[PDB]
Amino acid sequence: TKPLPALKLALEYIVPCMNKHGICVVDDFLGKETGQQIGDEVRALHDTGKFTDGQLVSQKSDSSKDIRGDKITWIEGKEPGCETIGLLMSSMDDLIRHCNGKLGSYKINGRTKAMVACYPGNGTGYVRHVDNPNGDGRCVTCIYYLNKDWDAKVSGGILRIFPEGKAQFADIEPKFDRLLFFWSDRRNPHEVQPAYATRYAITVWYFDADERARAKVKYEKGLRVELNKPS
Ligand SMILES: N#Cc1cnc(-c2nc(CC(=O)N[C@H](C(=O)O)c3ccccc3)cs2)c(O)c1
Ligand SMILES: [Fe+2]
Repeated sequence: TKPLPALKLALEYIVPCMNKHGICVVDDFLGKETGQQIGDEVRALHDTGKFTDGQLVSQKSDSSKDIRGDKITWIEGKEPGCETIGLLMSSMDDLIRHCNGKLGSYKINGRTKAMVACYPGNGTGYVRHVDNPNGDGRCVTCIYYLNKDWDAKVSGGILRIFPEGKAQFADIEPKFDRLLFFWSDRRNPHEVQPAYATRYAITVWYFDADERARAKVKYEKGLRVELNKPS
């Protein structure tokens, strides 16, 4: 068992998969070691109180109906105690780079910072939605899962995706060391089923140069940073 080089994984799997299904799962992305360390950093961020109620971020008014029940924080990847999260990001960035020019007609010129989230279970999740419905510039959603030994049958927390105009849907378990890619626009409405155990995940959104430039000012979610370069 050996690591598939990014270029091969990108061109032989990710590109075809995305252009055909618009949804792509990559298991055993970084291996147990790196995976658990990312879990420790995230869990540490949580214990040291670095998260903020996700509901407060999305909501419009204080009377707005609950959209999400998670806690989050934005990580750039260089902050103290976030080095491994930074490695994750460089890894994601490396794959995207090899894909670039082969994912639809998109020209990916950057990404958002990493949105580290925690779903404290207790029936908390995220209601059905589209990440980028108004052309805010984000073309690909990338999510990395960190939940060691997860049984959706009793803990739930399944990510169910409904590809627009297709006779099928996708049920993604928030499996440890699993990386997920899917178009961020209306093609992928999705919902996070009720969770009953603490659930951690890290999301990065990649920008398309064209759509971003044509983006409305009206639209961290909007901050674009360059892909990481190999140290
Ligand atoms: N499994 C699983 C799983 C599925 N979906 C999601 C998320 N969907 C969104 C929707 C989105 O694109 N943008 C929000 C906005 O428009 O204001 C937003 C962006 C950044 C910070 C606060 C709010 C955010 S997180 C997740 O975290 C995990
Ligand atoms: Fe989402």
